[PDB]
Amino acid sequence: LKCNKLVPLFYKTCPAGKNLCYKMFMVATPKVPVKRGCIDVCPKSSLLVKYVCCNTDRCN
Repeated sequence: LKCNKLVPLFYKTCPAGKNLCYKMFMVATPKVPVKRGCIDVCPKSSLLVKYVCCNTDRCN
């Protein structure tokens, strides 16, 4: 299981069971996140925190 890499060129890998590709950014910047890797359970978004996570191969 691997997920998109912060850069739209390569991708990161995820341990067995982790098929959620997470992308962490500040709600203020929707399409300009700072990190994108693998997650198995997405955290909780708040006033200034947004973790996007999808359960597929390379989906963040």
